Amino acid sequence: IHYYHRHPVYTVIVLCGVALAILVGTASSAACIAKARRDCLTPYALAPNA
Amino acid sequence: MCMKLESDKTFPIMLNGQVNGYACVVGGRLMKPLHVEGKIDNEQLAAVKLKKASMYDLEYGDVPQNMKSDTLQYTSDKPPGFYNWHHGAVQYENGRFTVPRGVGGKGDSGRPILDNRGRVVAIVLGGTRTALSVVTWNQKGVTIKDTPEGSEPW
Amino acid sequence: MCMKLESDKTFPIMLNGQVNGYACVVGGRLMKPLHVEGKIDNEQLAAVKLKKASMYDLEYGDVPQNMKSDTLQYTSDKPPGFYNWHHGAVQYENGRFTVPRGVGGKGDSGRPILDNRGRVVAIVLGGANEGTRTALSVVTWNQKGVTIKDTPEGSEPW
Amino acid sequence: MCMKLESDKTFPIMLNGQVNGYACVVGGRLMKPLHVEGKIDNEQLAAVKLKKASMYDLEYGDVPQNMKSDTLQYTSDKPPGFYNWHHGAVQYENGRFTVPRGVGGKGDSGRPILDNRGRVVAIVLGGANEGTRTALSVVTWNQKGVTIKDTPEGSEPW
Amino acid sequence: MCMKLESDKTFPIMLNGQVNGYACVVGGRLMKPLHVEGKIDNEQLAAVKLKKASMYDLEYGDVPQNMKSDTLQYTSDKPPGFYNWHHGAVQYENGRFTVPRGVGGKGDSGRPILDNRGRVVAIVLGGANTRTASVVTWNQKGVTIKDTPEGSEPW
Repeated sequence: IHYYHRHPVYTVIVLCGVALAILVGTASSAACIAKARRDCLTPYALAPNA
Repeated sequence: MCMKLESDKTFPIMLNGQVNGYACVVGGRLMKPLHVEGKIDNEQLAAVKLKKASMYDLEYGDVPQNMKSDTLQYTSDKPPGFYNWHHGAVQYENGRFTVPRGVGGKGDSGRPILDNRGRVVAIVLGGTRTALSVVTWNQKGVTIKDTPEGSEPW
Repeated sequence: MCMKLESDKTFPIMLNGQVNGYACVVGGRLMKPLHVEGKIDNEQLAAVKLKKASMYDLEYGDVPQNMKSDTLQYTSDKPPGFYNWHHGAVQYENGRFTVPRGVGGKGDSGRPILDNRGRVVAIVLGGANEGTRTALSVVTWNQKGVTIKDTPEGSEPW
Repeated sequence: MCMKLESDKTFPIMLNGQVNGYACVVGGRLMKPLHVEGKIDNEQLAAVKLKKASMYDLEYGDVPQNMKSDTLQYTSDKPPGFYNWHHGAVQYENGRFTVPRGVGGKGDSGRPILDNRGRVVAIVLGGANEGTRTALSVVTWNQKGVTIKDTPEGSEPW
Repeated sequence: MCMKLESDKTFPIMLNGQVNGYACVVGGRLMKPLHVEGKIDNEQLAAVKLKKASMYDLEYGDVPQNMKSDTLQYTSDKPPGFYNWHHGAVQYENGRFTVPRGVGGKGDSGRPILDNRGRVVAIVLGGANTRTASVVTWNQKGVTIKDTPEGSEPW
C-alpha cells in the first residue's frame, strides 16, 4: 500500500508481473514434471508387470 | 496356429476405407502405430480413451467392454535360431529380426509376432535380406523400439 | 476327489433360511467373509467368537475342536497351470484366477481353491463378469507368506 | 414353429453395441421397453419417431411403408394352456406368465408371446423370481381389448 | 452373364428406406441421377464431392483411387442389335433403346446397359410406352447425348 501510494502504475505493474511470473513458473514446472513422469511410466505401461 | 490365434482378435485399421495395418490387443491393452492413423473397424472398442507414446510410436489404451476379453499374452524370452510370424518366418539372427524381401507390402505396421505357445514378443512398425524396425520387450520389460539404422515404415 | 476334500470341512452359512455363505476352517482359522452374513449351520462351530478383519473382508477365529482338529493344511506355492475347484477348473495366468462365465453365480462365495494335493491356496470372495473367462477376486498367500486380497478391475461380490 | 413365425419381424434393439432386448412390431405399433433404450437394428423404422406412453412402459409409432407383411395380429382370447416363447411356455397359473427357473436371463425383454395358430397375445417387459416358476411382468389385452400392464408384485426388468 | 460384369458395380442408394436409385462407377467417374435422392451405400465410395449436370440429369465425381478393374468401360461404337440388362434384353433400333412390356419400374433407374464383350453402352433414367424406351447414351464422336422419348416419366 505504501509503494502503491508512492507510484501507482509501477506498483501495480510489478505486482502483475510477479503474479504472471509465478503462475508461468508453476505451470512450466508442473508441465515438465508431468512430461517426465509420462516419459518414465510408458516402459512400464506398454509392457505390464515384470 | 497364428492364423487361428490372431483371427477375430487382431483388428485392422481403416485408412480412407482401406487397411493400413492391424491394431494389437495384448495384455488387455490396445495399441497401434502412431505414424499411421485411421479408425479401427469394430465398435464398442473404437470409442475408448487412448493416450499417445511418441518415443516408442505406439498409441496405447485399454479394452473397455471386458477387462481381459481377447487375451493375447506377451513374453520376453527371445531364443534365436528358428521363430515364426504371420506372413513369413521372421529370423532372430544375432540380435536382429531379419526377413526375406519377397514378402511384405505397404500397410504392414502393427503386426504382432507370435511364438510357439502363441504369445507375442514384438510388434513390427517399420523397416534379399531385410531388417525390420520392431518394438520388443527385453528382460526387465523395458519397451524398446529397436531399428536397423536406416528404416522406413511399412 | 475334491468333493471328499470338502466333505464336512467347509460348514456353510444359513441366511436364516437357505444358504448364502461358505465358511471354512484351515489351520485352525475359521475364515468367513463379512459381506455375506447369516447363521452358521453347525452348532459346534457356532458358539465361538470371531475376530474381524475388515479390509480383507474376513472374520477369522480359533477352531473349537479340542485335540484332533480336522483342518486343511495349506502351502503358499503357486504353480501356474492346474487348480481344481468345486464347480470346475480355475486357471492361474500371470497372477490371475479365471473361471468360465457360465458358472459361479451368487451365494457361492467361500468354497476354497484347492490343487492336486488339495492344498488351500485361495478363498473365493467375489469376482468380475469378465467376458467368457470370468476372473474372481480372492485372497492369495505370496511366497513370503503375506496374505493379500487380489481383485480384478471389476468388483462383483459373488 | 415359433422361431419361423417371429423370424424377420422381431428386430432387436441396439445400445452402443451388443443386444439389450428386442423391439416388437405387431400391428401398426413400434413397441419397445423403456427400462433400457437403444437404436433400431433395422432400416425404414429406425428414423420413425416413437410417441410415448409411460404408464404401460411403451412407445408406439406407425409403419406405413411396410404394406402388412411385418405385423402380427392379436386377439384377447386367453385359456390356461401351453404357449410359445423363445424359452418355452408362459403357462397360466391364475392369470400369470410362469416360466421355469432353468431358463430366463437379463437383457432379453421385449419378446412376443405367440399362440398355437401364430398370433401374439402379450409382450414381456421384465420379470420376478418367487416360487416354482418365475413370473414375468407383461403387457396384455383384457377381455374387451384394453391394454393392461400386469406386474407380479416386486419385479425388475429383465 | 450380365450379373457377373455388374456385380458390385451398381451400388444402391437408400431413400432413408427402400431402394431408390442406382449409381454407376465407370470411366473413373461415379454417375448417379438427380431424380433419385438419398444415401448411397459403401461409404468409402460416398466420400467424394459431386458435381451436378441438370441438362444431362447426372451427378459425377471421381473414384477415390480404387479404380483398377472396378471401373467399367464405356463404348460409343455401338452396333444395332442385342444388348443385355438386369431385367433382360434391350433392342437397339435406329437410336432407340427398347425393352418390352412393363419390365421397367419405379426405383429401377440408374441401371447400366452393357453389351457383348461387357462394356457400358447406356445408363437408364426412365421411359414411356407394347414396348418401353429417357436414356443417356453416347454420340458417334463420343459426346454425351440424352435420348428422351416423348412423355417419358422418370422412374
